[PDB]
Amino acid sequence: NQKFFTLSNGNKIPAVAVVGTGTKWAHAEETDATFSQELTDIVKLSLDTVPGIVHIDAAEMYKTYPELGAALKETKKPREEIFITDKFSSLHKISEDPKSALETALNKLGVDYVDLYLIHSPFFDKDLNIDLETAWKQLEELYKSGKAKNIGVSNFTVEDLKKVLAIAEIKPQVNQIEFSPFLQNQTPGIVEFSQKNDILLEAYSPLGPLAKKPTDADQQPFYQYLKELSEKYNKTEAQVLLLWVYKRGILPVTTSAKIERIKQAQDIFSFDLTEEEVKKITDLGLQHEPVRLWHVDFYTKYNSEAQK
Repeated sequence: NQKFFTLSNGNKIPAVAVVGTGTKWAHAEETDATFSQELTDIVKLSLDTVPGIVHIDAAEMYKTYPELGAALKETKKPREEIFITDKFSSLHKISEDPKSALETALNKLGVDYVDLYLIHSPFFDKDLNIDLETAWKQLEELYKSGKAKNIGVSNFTVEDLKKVLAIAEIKPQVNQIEFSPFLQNQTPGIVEFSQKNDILLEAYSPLGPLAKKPTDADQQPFYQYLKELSEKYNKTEAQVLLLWVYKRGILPVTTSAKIERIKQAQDIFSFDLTEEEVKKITDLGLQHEPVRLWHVDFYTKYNSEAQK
């Protein structure tokens, strides 16, 4: 049975996002230009077949609205069984401001609102004629007008959150960060700070440790224990890790090309980790050095604090 997080505003969000539109298969030189049928297909198949409320992770920056649009139009999934996260591209300017970006997203997506709208990065493009304060106020209006049912940020440091909390009429509900066993603090003290201020974390690329397991794999305690738990529960290693993210009070955001893994992702609440299994994953993960796949140029300097 599906599990949800309760945001600070009372709204429910599916506790795993199993469908992402960040990753494309397009057979061309300029992949930025080419529609990916194989992406609309995997998304539409997800929507059609994945049980319960299906949480999609989109962003302006992915430039895959048409693909997601095509699948949304063609799906027999009704709109209220889809949870659509979308992200204003603040790092690489595509639209002037959040309101223009969301307007353009709704047009292309064929929907009237998104269920969550995030400011994608605190490092505002120098070409944007808006700063974070103004950016947030726009999201506050989109929220009020119901075009964004929930609002938050992504890749924000404690500092970035304070700037926003300092001017916030509507408290940001979500901070989407890179989080996994091998990067347990994207930026110094973010997890503890976010959870103490009732800001829900999502974890992007939580499956990093399983991206390409090391050569000396089942010598490494992290990988031995993870394997151990996969057999105990008769689940995939991925499912264990996704569930661990959840058990940490964080909403894991994952994607696959393979409908099996997506369905497995949705089905992580077919099982449960004990307190000590979670602590041990946490612990054995923390012995690993930081593995950061995202906002690398900005946050590499924070690596010394990521695996505390």
